[PDB]
Amino acid sequence: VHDSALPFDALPMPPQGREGFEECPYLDSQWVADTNGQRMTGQGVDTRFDTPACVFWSYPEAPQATVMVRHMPSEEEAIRVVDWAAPIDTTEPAEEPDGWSGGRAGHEEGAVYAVQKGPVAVVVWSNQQQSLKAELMAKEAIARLGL
Repeated sequence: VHDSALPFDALPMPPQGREGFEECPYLDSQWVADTNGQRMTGQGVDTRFDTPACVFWSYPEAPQATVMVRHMPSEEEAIRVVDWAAPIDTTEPAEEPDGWSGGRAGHEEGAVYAVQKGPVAVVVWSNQQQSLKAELMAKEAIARLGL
């Protein structure tokens, strides 16, 4: 079983939240602050997922960025994750890095970038309006994890 058999719509929940210290194994904290654009208050990891989910906080209650890696039982289920995070009628295609597919959107409420490749899904949410920020983070996580 992968990712503790969590359902398609599971969200990261690092157990100590914003007062956590534990760094993301695949994204440098400084790089994320510079890319996303807000100073870091704290960060945590959610090891329910085979690849831990990483959450990054600045001063707001809601995180500045959330990065989630999903290993689903099938490609169908990885697509369900991607379509949930980035709905077909509200987002534009995301096709990077090569071999990945899904959607992306940047609005006043934040941004998302969600792609799958086979049964693996990678979703990044940002509190920023620029979907490019979420895209850079997704690409970087994918590169660092060798996915």
